[PDB]
Amino acid sequence: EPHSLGILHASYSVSTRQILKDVSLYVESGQIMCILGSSGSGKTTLLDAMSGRLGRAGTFLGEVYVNGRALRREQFQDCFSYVLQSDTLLSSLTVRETLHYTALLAIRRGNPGSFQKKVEAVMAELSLSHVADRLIGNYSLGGISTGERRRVSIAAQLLQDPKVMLFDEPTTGLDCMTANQIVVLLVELARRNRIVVLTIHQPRSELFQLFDKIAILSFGELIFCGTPAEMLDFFNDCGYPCPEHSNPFDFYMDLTSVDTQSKEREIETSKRVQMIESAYKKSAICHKTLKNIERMKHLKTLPMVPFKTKDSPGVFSKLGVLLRRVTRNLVRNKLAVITRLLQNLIMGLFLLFFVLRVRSNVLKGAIQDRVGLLYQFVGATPYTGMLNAVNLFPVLRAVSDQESQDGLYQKWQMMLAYALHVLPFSVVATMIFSSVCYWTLGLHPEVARFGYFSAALLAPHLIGEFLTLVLLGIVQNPNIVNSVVALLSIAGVLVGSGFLRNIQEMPIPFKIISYFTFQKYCSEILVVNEFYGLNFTCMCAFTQGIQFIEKTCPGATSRFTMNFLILYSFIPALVILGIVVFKIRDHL
Amino acid sequence: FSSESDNSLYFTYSGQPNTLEVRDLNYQVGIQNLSFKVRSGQMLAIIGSSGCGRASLLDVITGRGHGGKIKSGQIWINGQPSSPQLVRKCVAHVRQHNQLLPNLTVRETLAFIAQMRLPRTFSQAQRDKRVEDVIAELRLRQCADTRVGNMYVRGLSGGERRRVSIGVQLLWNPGILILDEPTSGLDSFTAHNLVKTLSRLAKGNRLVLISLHQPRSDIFRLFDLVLLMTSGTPIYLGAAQHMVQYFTAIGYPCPRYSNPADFYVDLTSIDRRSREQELATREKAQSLAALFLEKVRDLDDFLWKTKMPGAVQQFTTLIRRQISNDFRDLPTLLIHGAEACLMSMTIGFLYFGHGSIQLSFMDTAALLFMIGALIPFNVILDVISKCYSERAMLYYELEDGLYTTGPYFFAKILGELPEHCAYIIIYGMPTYWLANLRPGLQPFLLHFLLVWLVVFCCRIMALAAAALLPTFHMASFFSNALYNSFYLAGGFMINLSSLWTVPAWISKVSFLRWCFEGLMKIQFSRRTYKMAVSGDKILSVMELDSYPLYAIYLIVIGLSGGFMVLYYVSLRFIKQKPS
Ligand SMILES: CC(C)CCC[C@@H](C)[C@H]1CC[C@H]2[C@@H]3CC=C4C[C@@H](O)CC[C@]4(C)[C@H]3CC[C@]12C
Repeated sequence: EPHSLGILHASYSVSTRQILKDVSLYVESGQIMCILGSSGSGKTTLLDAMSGRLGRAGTFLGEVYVNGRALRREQFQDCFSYVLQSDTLLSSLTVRETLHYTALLAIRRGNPGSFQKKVEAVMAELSLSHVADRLIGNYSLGGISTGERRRVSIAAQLLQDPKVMLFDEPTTGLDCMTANQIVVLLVELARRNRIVVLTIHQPRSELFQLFDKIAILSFGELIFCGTPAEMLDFFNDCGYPCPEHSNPFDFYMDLTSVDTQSKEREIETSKRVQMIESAYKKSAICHKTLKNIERMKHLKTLPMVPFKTKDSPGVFSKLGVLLRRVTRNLVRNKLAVITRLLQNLIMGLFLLFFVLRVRSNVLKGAIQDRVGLLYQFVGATPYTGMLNAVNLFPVLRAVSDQESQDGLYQKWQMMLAYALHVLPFSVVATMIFSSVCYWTLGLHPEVARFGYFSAALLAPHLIGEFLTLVLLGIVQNPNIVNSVVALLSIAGVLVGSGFLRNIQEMPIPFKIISYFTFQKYCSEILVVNEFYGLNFTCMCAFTQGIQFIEKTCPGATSRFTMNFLILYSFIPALVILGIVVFKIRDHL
Repeated sequence: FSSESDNSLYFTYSGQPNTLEVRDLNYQVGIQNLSFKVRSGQMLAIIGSSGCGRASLLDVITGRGHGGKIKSGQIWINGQPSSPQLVRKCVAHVRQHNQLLPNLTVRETLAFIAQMRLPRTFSQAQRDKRVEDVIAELRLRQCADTRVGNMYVRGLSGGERRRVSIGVQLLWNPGILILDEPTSGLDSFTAHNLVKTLSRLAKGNRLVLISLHQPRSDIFRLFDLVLLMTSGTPIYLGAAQHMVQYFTAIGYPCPRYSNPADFYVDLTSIDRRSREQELATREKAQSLAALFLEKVRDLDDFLWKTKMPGAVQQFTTLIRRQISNDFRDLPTLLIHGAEACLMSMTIGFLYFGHGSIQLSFMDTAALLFMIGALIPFNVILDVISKCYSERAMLYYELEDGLYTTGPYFFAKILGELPEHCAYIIIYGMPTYWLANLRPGLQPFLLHFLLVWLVVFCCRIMALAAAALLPTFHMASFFSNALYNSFYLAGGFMINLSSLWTVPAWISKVSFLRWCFEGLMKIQFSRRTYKMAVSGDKILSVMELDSYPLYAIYLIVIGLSGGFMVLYYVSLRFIKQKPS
């Protein structure tokens, strides 16, 4: 099985400079290739070229051959594994769980018993079967270690059994031992009929005699590619021996990078680069590469199928994975469930701290106190719902995005899972809040009064959280979305509800943009639940409560059935918008 | 090879080589036992293990480390025992991650510091000589007149920021200049040429110390003295070009085509993943240390092979440097200008009292309360946000001691008023005109001034919360609690007379209530109001009668007064830890 990966040519440009030039490479099964390069080498870009994770953002006129056969742009994700240099794992799941849910998202055939065989399988090869069933958690002494995180991520990519594995700087944030351990782990994986191609920054001296092929890019041009033996010979024949106690990586890297501190040394070192690069293109090792790749094209010895193997479970089965994947992340997390359920009760206890009872006397605050409580609720109910999203969703976002490119699921399938498990807590949370201070405030004690009130504020509590998803889908920094959403709810209740500006006498646009606030219909509901059955005692204008319901939101008593259906219809609107907003995120 | 050019000295240290020696230091969380004597003219680089109580070593020697205490051992600086005075007087510390102001130039950043570091007895020409002399020695004669923008992105490069960061210590001609990770993030070519710029600094009769993790191969050839460690126990100290010989002769010699530094750093490593792994090589580290101190126990060195600027002048220097930076930051101005404008029109147009029907009474009360109660929403977040951007700067400036909490306290409160006054005008005047408010210049100004004081009072509040709580999300939560409290007890959303005793006194000191009660007294003071009715029983009905308008200004100034007392005590006693 001469299983091989090649690049007949490779080029890539943005718009309008270019980033890669005639990158021609050839790696066999069992070889671990190392790609060095200075900043702006595009070595990070070349890995993305093979895994096909660029798509069509620029122009690629290269050819990627696998098993003597050319690949279409649509079959690059269909063969290659690719892991990022900073692995994002949900912190409230164990390693078995993380691998279990990963295993669940990758295969469509059944038998859950043999899934525990494969989840257990990949934990043996990577020395994590020791720490399976253990919580991942935080850093070294208070969770799982750095290298173990790297191996959990390598396990998640091994569950799909890719035949080519591209690693981006896997030894960046690692110790002298763990980064060496990962290089050791990577060189074992390749010798097991697998292709491992990785890039390294500060390659320590020991790593040199361990890689099967080392190649250097400088501004997209391939300077060298060969074995460490072939390399030492080449630059010696070019006229640059390795100094006595110098790391050949530290030496040839400096030798083939472009110093830019001065106009004179940029012209100088580039003149030196052009001699080394051009002398390489005329090398025996360089033409040994191009002679090999098309030797692979016309040898009909081992043609093959793309790997990873395209078995895809449906959407309804995948959401169920992510639904219990995220819910177990939230409930196993003790802090967040408490905060998610109680911050409405804290909001309500703070108001009740300031105003004990309502007092039914017009002169001691019969309506002044009533208008305030409903404004604070319609105003701060969407805010607390938003705090849920800007605090707990950005981490689940980074998980979704890593796994969305890898083909576990599409980004929108993440928020729908998220959309659904916040439903029980939010419904319970506003009942924690209503049941406590409604009766204590003493608003209006009929049981039906309380029932509507609870539901009426569940919608802004869901609306404010769902709006924060659709924004976080296209705004990255959650500190901004926190600033945005809070501005919109302060704008929403200040305009939409007739409280602080009578909805009838305000200028035309504020009437217009009123009909689009979810606050308008919420208040029209809540202004009825209290002021309908009341009568006052005592300047003293209003005597019975139906009069104030007339002064603002007139006729709203007739529209009570419709005003609930409207208010609650925004919830399915945001979820649908988010789905489309996250398919736009798919391309940014 | 890299680069060759001028290597002449321009700025040297005019004193005798002051010495630093340490005899048997034991520190823990750390370091077990070290001994050496260094002199000016030398440059000692430490190699050691990765973050193994040695990036804390230059903090233990300066006496300013944390997570432990010096447990035994003596530290001598110029033959004198270590003390924070000798550390402030001798050792110029270059912090790896420090901030400079982004919209100043290399001359300006050095000059503002030079007017606070050189003695008062220096003329401006002498101080200008020292700035230019530092620039020329650090090869910054090129690019001296450019902005040192970091988030302003475009400007000087990372090697030049570092060069400017060292100059901020070279300005007062130190004898002992210690650097922590000078080659962090730097280019191979840049890291090499920066080490030479330090080699010339030690040649300028200075004692230059370097903590440095995994050196590249070219940089190891540029060390003079070198200290190789494994954790808290030292392995070898001496001339760099003989580290191969010392170690070839003691039985773990150094292979070909391998950086000795990253070869021997791994040679004494102690791993932690197993009880027997960590058992074995701490036995190797303590054993290997046990045999170098006697190979140089009989050999000495353990070497193998003026009145200052006052409070006023610093106020003058800080208030300039602050105001000089923030008025070149045109992007944040235009945005903070529009966030006032676009808002002052959102309020004005909802209550537009002209081309329609006149403002209702309760419509006029909501407007006045909102104008005051809506301003902290923007004011709190950014006043807090500006402080936390400066704590990286504020901490090392107040620690090294080039100014006291005194001057900065007055510099911090006044450098924002030039900005503050524009922000209020853009926010205050448009809302007054759009909504049909009580006409005349006299009402208009009193309206403007109370809002100016309330927002100023709020600045002093949010400014004080930022220096008093450890982190942003706690300071943000604390000022939002005050704001939420001052909003409820503001006196519009709830009745003042129906206040629980503590919300009753919360209202007494809420500057959001005095804004509402004041502006309600400016509009409805003496005018008769059109349904007419005189404004007075109107305000008496809403308990806005007592506390005449002028008291409302005194009270609000008193509220900002108390906050100032909070803020000065906060700065002087609560240290301002970054991040
Ligand atoms: C789909 C709905 C529920 C989202 C929330 C309501 C949206 C559509 C409404 C409610 C309040 C409105 C904002 C209120 C005030 C202004 C001031 C104006 O100078 C710019 C537009 C802006 C910022 C409005 C934009 C539209 C707006 C955000």
